[PDB]
Amino acid sequence: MTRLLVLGGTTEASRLAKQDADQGFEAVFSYAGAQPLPTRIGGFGGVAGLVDYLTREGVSHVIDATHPFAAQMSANAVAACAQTGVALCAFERAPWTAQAGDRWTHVPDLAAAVAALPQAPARVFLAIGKQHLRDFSAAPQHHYLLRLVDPPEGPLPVPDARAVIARGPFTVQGDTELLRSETITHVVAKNAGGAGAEAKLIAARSLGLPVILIDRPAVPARDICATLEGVMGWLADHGATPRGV
Repeated sequence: MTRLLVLGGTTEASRLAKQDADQGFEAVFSYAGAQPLPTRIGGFGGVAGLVDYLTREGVSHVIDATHPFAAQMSANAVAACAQTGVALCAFERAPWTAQAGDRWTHVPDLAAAVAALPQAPARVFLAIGKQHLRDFSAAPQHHYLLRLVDPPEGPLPVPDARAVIARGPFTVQGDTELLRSETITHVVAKNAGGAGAEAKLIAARSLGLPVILIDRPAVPARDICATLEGVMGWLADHGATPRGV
């Protein structure tokens, strides 16, 4: 009978994990690099790799609730599950939709984001965390602003840079103050994030400022579950059951 693997790295996953435990499913949870489920922390050694693991563990269903800018995992699951005949929903929160007063532009990747900043010097919230910040040195004439969950640990990759320290979950109040005091002119964001990720967008709207929005990476087709309720429905439809059935 049933045995689920949940690929995590998101709060949607964390929330899915509490359900599965609570309802008494047999499920393992998978970080790369606590949860209320047994937890596996490595990677799998590419595709198959995963196939080997899906086989030896006797996994019936996989839920890819990984981050949405973490595509190589998500696609590896697709292959491994396709080649293995193991079911697979993907629990992704639906990407953000613009609305009156937003002033958004869209770009494929980080590279395109850097290319879309203006010539004239600007003051630019890089709400990317995190990594590949290095890439914006390509436009050095801007005053950038960063939010890192850590201390810098070494200097700042970009010339005119001010960091700050990101506790979370962020809040419209906070993010608006932050942007206003820092006289931010543009925001750069990925189209992803749980928690109070959307606060910065709202604050940008409050102050009438543009966002450059990095669209999610391309990933092969797979059943998509946009909520928890759906995921659990999907699980029922595909014959999954808690302990005891």
